[PDB]
Amino acid sequence: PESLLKLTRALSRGPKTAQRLALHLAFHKEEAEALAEALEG
Amino acid sequence: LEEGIVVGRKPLPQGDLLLRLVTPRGSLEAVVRKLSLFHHVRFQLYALPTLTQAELLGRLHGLEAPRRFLLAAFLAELAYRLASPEAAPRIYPLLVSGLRGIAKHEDPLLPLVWAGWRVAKAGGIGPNLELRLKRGRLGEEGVYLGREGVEALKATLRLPGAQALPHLERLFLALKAHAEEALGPLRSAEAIG
Amino acid sequence: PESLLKLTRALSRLPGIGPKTAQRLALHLAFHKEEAEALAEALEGACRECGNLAEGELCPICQDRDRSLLAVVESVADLYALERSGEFRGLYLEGLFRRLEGVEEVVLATSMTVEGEATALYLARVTRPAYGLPVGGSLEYADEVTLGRALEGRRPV
Amino acid sequence: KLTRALSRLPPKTAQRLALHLAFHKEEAEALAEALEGIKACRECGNLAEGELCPICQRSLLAVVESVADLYALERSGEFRGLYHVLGGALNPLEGIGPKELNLEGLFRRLEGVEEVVLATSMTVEGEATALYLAEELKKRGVRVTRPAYGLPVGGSLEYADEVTLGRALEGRRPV
Amino acid sequence: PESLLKLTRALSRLPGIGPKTAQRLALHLAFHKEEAEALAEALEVRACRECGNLAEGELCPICQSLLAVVESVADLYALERSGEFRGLYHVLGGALNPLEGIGPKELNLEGLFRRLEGVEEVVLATSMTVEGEATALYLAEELKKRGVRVTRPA
Amino acid sequence: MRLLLFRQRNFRNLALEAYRPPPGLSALVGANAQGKTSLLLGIHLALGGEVPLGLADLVRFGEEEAWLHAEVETELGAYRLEHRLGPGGREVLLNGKRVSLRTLWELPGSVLVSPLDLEAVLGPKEERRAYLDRLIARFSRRYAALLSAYEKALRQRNALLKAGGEGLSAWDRELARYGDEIVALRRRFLRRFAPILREVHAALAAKEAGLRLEETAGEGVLRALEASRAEERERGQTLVGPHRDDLVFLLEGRPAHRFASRGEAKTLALALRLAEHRLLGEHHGEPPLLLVDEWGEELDEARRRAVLAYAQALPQAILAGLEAPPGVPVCSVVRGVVLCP
Amino acid sequence: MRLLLFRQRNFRNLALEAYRPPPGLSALVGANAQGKTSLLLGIHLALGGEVLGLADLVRFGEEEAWLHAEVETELGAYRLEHRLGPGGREVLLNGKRVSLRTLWELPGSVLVSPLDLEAVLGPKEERRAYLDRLIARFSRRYAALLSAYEKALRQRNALLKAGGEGLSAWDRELARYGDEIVALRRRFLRRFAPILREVHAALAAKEAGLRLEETAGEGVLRALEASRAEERERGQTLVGPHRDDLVFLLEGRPAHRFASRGEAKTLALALRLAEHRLLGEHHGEPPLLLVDEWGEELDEARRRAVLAYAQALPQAILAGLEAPPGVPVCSVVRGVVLCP
DNA sequence: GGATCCGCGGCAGATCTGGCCTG
DNA sequence: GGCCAGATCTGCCGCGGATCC
Ligand SMILES: Nc1ncnc2c1ncn2[C@@H]1O[C@H](COP(=O)(O)OP(=O)(O)NP(=O)(O)O)[C@@H](O)[C@H]1O
Ligand SMILES: Nc1ncnc2c1ncn2[C@@H]1O[C@H](COP(=O)(O)OP(=O)(O)NP(=O)(O)O)[C@@H](O)[C@H]1O
Ligand SMILES: [Mg+2]
Ligand SMILES: [Mg+2]
Ligand SMILES: [Zn+2]
Ligand SMILES: [Zn+2]
Ligand SMILES: [Zn+2]
Repeated sequence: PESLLKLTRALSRGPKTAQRLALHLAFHKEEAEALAEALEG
Repeated sequence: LEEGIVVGRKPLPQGDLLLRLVTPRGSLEAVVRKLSLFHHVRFQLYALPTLTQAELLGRLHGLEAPRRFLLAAFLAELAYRLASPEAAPRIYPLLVSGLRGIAKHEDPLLPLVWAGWRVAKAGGIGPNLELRLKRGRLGEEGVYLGREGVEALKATLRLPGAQALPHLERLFLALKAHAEEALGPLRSAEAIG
Repeated sequence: PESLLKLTRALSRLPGIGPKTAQRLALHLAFHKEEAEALAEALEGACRECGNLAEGELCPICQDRDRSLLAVVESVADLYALERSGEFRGLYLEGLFRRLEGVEEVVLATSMTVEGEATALYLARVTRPAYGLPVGGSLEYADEVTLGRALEGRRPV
Repeated sequence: KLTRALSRLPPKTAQRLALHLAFHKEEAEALAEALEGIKACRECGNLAEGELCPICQRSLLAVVESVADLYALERSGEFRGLYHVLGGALNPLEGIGPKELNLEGLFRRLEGVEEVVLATSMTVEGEATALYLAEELKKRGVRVTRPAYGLPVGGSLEYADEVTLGRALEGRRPV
Repeated sequence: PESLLKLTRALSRLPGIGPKTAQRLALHLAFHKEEAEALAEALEVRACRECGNLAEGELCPICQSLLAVVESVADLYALERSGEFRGLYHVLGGALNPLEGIGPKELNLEGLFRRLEGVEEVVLATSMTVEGEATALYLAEELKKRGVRVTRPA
Repeated sequence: MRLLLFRQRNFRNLALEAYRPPPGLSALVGANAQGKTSLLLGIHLALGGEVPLGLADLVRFGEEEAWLHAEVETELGAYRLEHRLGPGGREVLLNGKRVSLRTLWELPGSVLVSPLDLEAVLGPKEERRAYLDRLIARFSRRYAALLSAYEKALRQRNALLKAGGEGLSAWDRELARYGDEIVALRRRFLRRFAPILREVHAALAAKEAGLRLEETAGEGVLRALEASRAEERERGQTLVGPHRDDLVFLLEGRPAHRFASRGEAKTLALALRLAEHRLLGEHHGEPPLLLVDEWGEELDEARRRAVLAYAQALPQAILAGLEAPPGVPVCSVVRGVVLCP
Repeated sequence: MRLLLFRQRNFRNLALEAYRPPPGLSALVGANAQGKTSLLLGIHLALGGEVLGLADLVRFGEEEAWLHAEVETELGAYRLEHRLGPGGREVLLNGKRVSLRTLWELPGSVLVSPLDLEAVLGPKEERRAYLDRLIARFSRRYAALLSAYEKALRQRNALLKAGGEGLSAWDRELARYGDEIVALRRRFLRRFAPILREVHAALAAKEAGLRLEETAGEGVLRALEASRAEERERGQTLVGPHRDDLVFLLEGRPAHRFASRGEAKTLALALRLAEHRLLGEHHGEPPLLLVDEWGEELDEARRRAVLAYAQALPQAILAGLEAPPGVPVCSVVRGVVLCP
């Protein structure tokens, strides 16, 4: 999935943790929104 | 990152594996620490180059037949021995098409020889067809190809494969002789009896 | 500097990163706003009938599929892996008993973890994949229990 | 000669040990003595004092690619049959075929009623050998059995290959 | 067999080995019979005439105007491999610790004292343990008694 | 700093599901052999502390594995800690992945008060010196490295002296390289530490408290070593260094291990622990969690009232005993279950 | 046996003139730092007990201390006096100077202090020393045997460590002493245990017992012979009575790893009471019992049981922060003792 | 009053549990 | 797998207090 790979790649800026976190954020919309807000913040 | 086929598996005594692959850009040899045979794979090489990542793109399930496996190994070895970098962009699609044909068609020998003749033509080893072909040249010596065999060979060498199939629906012996004359003996030639 | 506190808490909450790792990441991202903005601009770039997560009420499995085959999956990562596999045309525990209606064979796609073992024992047509040896590699790079089970699971052909 | 021999062993430790051996003649002589002391059973193929192993001095038989595999199997403890040790596997690329294996030695030990475990490698070549031996056995009137394909113990689904999973599915068993 | 037992004993006795590793290598050599005699023949260079180091030939590459002192050949090769500098190289018998009875006599300090001629600088490349520091202090005191400017790595 | 939830499985004789302490002063009440000490020990071990008991004796009789789980939130953010006690050994999972025990050393943590401190105050010289070393070692690792190096050098020199002769000045300089640093660090720490202890103890009793550290080598290790050659030759051992210092606690200018009663010694131990808590809280910015066991057993009414007054101003604390303090939330322990009315 | 009267002068912070305890159970009540422990310690010393440095028992800025006690036993009353200072103790019995070994024969008293817990929760050495002194309090041969065994072992170890020589007589002496020490220890422990079990059963509900581990249970000579290689390798004797272990058991489990504070305190009190009962049955009349800080770390039931058990003794004195109900009480304020 | 002995605080050296890094 | 850090356990030496002649 494109957004998944984009997330794993941004997190890579190991791959297994990058993947685990991308999956978690995909499965936790609220937490991912809060993280995007804090990053904008 | 590169995309290619698996045509060589040499086990290494230290538990590693020697891999031989060909891409549309040319053949190569690679090694792996500690991907099955005849699989179209996309792989990333690091540098003999050491493979790092591999992605499977398809499996040919029907190759497990003994005779079919032997013919596929023959075709792959001939392709690798003819796998020049300049001809690689031509041979690679021909390789894939021949493998698909030998996987799907009821008689593997038909698409096998169909792909092999075209690979020989495109690899700079095109025989001179101008009834028995000797060292790639017709004459009274060599394997008796016959008028029908000569006509089918000319049609395959000149017409595209779509209408070349009906013509070919013994040339294997002539192709093997020509390849042996051009490049020398074949390791896999012992299997067929 | 009070703004960074919420960011540190947010990165701390996710598993696999400690509070000091989160603080280090925040500090590294504080003076590297180039890739912080790149990540922010790159960020943008489950149905009851299945249990599959997808945009829209109906998943792509619901959206050419059969209801005859239903497989229970432990995690959605395995669901994505099997979607990349594509060997079942069918649709994709405690609630299994009251989902038995409309199901004529039960497919068990759960992993072989001890939790899956206990769940299977509790739940005891139903089918389960076999225990055998993998493909490729070397016989000397295996484990004893797998050897024994393959010897006793030896099939006739 | 030393560097290559040390590297053949399955870098810095190899070198330190070679240096120590150079500085410890007695250990090197003891090792040469043990090596000469060390310098396959006619039927089983395992180790043996002299000619026949203590076991030799049988309805089940296990075909195996190498002696290491035989020993692994015996360590497993779930096999008390006999073995026939081949010289390898078929390989056209290495000129290996019916004229290179011990087929005729195999046929001197086989009987009509028997089961031959097909413990070949899990490759295209090992599978081709398995099918070939099975066909040769069905021609010669003997049962053919094949170990179960499937998932290994402790294996995760995410990291399993698509072929292993497909075989697991196709070979699924009732419970 | 008993030969396998004694081979495993010999392998375990030598440093830097595991008993499981020893057993697995014994089984591997039971599997490979040509590698046995190959290792046996590869098993069978002496002390340098001047320096006394192991030499591939007649002189060690050190001999063939900066001097360094090292505990053992291992750190010698480790330092030379990086190749920051080239100079005369010297090796000691070992460290200097009285717990197991190694004094100055048990070391090769006497040999080092023969060839101070033509020396303008000496650097003491010594390990970071306390025994190394004590050895460095003793060497610095002795050379200062003789008189040579000395340095140590950071 | 604030604790939110604690769960366990097969730990000592405990048998419960969850426990949610309120923010602020708390209490526990129970008879003999109920599990207050077990609960406090479990909390202390879960939050990353060190338990004096052996690892193999922290599980039930018959079982072979234990589980601990805590949920703590700080000024930064919430996180979860989890311990898997078993035959193999301890393992820590911070937020779901394996983590070395040294990583938790940077976390706030908690402090535990027990009669072991009272035993240490009235102990011999070596116990007091060890207590001082362990107390200082929690604020720097350089101190531990210096201590290890000094111990190795001392062993080497003693072994050299015991038999035969060899170069001796080298080991003298080697040991003097570390002795001075150790002495300077101890002096600085004591200078920074004494007034806090004095002002803390001034709010729990009426008398005066202080500290004293006498040094065998004040001017320098080399000068003291060269001035006692004959004694070293006769005895055969080193007689000067930081490994022979003496620490004494003073009540009204007199030693506390000869002229002190039980109540005064207990008050001194509590004051020392509270001063350490305050200093650690200042160091890390967020004060840790305070756990007191047997808060008011051997004290009279006035001292108990003074103790309760001080603990009311702390962020969060938990007291345990056989009686309920007046005016504070109370929970009861009966055979391992904690029920809060 | 009754302690009729007790006087002192310049002893710790005590500032009283006389103290006359009544027969039967009594009590003492005071706050922190008042002088209950000092009074109990003085009473213990006056009757010829054991204790703090001998130079630390004198009041601040003084040099002479005086203690005087008057006891009227069954046969007849007699007096005692003690003088403490720089020279040392001067014990005189009824006007005639005499040594402490003479007072060793008299019954004396038993003191229970918070220092008895370390005999239960302490290391192996402390437990072994406690057992040694407890056995020595009843017999005189034990001390001589222990001293002789210690000297013989020291000589043998010194000879063995420095090279080699002929080791024939030292082994014989060591065996000859160990064979008697072990037998005496077994004989004493065969009788001590039931009294302790009964007393603990009276005090609490669980069960208590003792376990002794012997390295050489059949003979010192054979044990020495069967370990010669490792004895020569290590350089120390590895067998003998000086390596036994004593363990206190609560419900069949070691007490120093599982017991709590209350259980340990109850076990220590039971041990002291068993010793008191054995001494009473041996000498002829029970000694006076002194219990200090009796009821802090115990619940209601344990305190009631302790008080009920102590109610039946010929004489006892209890001290603590809270007055027991239903017994005569005396208060202590700043070193002075006043009674109703 | 001088002198031998007995008992205990204090210290160095050897063992042993549990955590760590390298691979 | 293999090496080290740090707490617990055992025996030897010098010092204080009771006893003797
Ligand atoms: N590993 C264990 N398994 C089971 N029970 C145990 C274990 N360890 C101790 N116990 C029991 O737990 C009780 C002691 O619990 P503990 O937490 O010490 O009590 P406490 O409330 O502090 N009591 P106290 O301090 O004496 O007033 C006793 O009954 C022990 O027998
Ligand atoms: N040698 C001494 N000279 C003068 N005063 C002393 C001496 N020794 C102790 N004290 C005083 O006596 C106090 C100890 O009295 P102590 O007899 O222990 O009290 P207590 O009633 O038992 N107290 P507690 O046990 O704490 O409840 C010390 O704190 C000093 O004030
Ligand atoms: Mg408790
Ligand atoms: Mg008191
Ligand atoms: Zn759906
Ligand atoms: Zn055999
Ligand atoms: Zn040289």
